[PDB]
Parts: sequence; C-alpha cells; structure tokens
Amino acid sequence: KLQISNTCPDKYRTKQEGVEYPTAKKITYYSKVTETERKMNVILPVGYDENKKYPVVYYLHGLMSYEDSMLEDDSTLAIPTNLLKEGRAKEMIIVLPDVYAPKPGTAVTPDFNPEYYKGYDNFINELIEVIMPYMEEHYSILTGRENTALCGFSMGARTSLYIGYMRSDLIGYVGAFAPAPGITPGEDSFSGKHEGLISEDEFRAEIQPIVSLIDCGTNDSVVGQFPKSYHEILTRNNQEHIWFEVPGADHDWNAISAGFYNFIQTTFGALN
Ligand SMILES: COc1cc(/C=C/C(=O)O)ccc1O
Repeated sequence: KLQISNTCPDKYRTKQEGVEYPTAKKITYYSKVTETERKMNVILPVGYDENKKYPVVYYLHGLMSYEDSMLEDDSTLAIPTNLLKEGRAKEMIIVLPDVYAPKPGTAVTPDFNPEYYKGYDNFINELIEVIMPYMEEHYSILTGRENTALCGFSMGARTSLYIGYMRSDLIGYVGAFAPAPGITPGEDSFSGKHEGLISEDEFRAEIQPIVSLIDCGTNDSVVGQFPKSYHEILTRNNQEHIWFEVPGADHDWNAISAGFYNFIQTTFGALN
C-alpha cells in the first residue's frame, strides 16, 4: 500500500509533546579494519527489552561529517517513533556509524579528493566485518537481510547504494538520500573525474533489495543530477526501486527528512 510523498510532514519529523523518543548512546569499539578505536551511536527503541529481538537500520552521514551528524535535526529520532505510533513502522534499533573508515596509512583530512573518498569506500569492510558482528554480540537484534536496513545522506547515500547492491544478500532495504557522484563513472565540478567503483552495467544485484529508495532535491547544489543518474542506470538494469524528487529542495534536511520518512514506512515488513 505504498504512497510515496515528496515531502515529510512537519509532524512526523518533529518531536511531539507527551510522546517518548529514544536516545542515542555513543559506543566506543575496536575495529580491525581501521586498526583503531572508533565510535558509533546506538539508539535503542523506547522500552527496549533484551528478551525481544529488533531489526536494525544503519544510517550513514555524508562527507566531512561524523557519527553525531544525523542527530543535528530531530527527524532521525522523531520519524520512526512518530510512524510507529500510527502503526506505520516497526520497532527498531538505529545505528549511526562514523562512515570514514580508512585503512592505516591512508587517513587524510576531509576534502573533495579521491584519497579521502577511499575511506568511505572502505566502510563496506567496517560494516560487514566489525559493526554488524558487534551489534549481534552486544544487542538483542534480529539477523538476516529482512531485518537489516542501510540508508544514508550524500556520500553516505552513495555508500549505502554501493553496499546494498554489492552485498544485497546482507542488506534487505537500501535508502539513498541525495547520493554523491562516483558509484559509477562520472565527472563533476568538486573533484573532476570519478573513475567509478563499478561500471554502470555492474550496478545491479543478483538477489534484489526488498526495497531500494532514492531521493534528491530538484535544486541540490552539491550532488546535482547524480541521484537522477543512478535512478536511470538502475532502471536500465531492471533493478526495481523507488525514485522521487523533493520540489525546490537543496542539499538539506527537507530532502533528507522526505527520504527517511518514506523509507521507514517500508522497512521490515511495515506495509505487511
Ligand atoms: C565523491 O565525490 C563527491 C562527493 C560529494 C559528497 C558530498 C556530501 O557527502 O555532502 C560531493 C561531490 C563529489 O564530487
């Protein structure tokens, strides 16, 4: 019963008086991938009961951000609770990683350059080898692709699409809010040639995402027409997905909240 909306109503992205919201806890954990101690926020659902098990959404920030950045607007914490209260989302655990996970010897200062991007690309290893096992060991989670969502903004949305299609066996639900250039070959004004992580014909999955969703503002000054280009390539490749544009929005929380609002309505069987 999917009804995509091109904006998030204020009442779903705002904390409502008299409603309890979950809180983030910052976790420090060791990564064999970066060979360093790293941080992530874990947001347990209201009333978290260790004798229950919960599905998990991993939500990835953009370039030059960090694990608290998706908490700077209340949509992240408010939307899943506000949908839950209307029976339109499932109870879930939300994880906000630090997505910049360079191998030792390759950490560089944030900037629009290929060497800095490599640390985001390496997040596929951080997520699968370190963060997912940590969550299974330390929290009462549901495992399996039907219980696992991955979404992100801008560079984190590029990274979500890359991981969600290359390892669709692990990730049931993929959400990409204004994804950055360079999943596939391309060229832009911020850093010139992007060689592409994969070719366009390779941007596909053997086992299909249960849900793949992509959005973007119509006037995004940072990633421009790249999200639309991904829609077009996925369509050419017969990859089922949802695409929509947020009218007049830029690289901003209107585009993000619209994406997350539609995405969380689909995750974990919420539509039955
Ligand atoms: C990978 O190349 C790019 C990444 C971005 C990401 C911006 C963001 O995450 O806010 C913007 C322009 C680029 O050329």
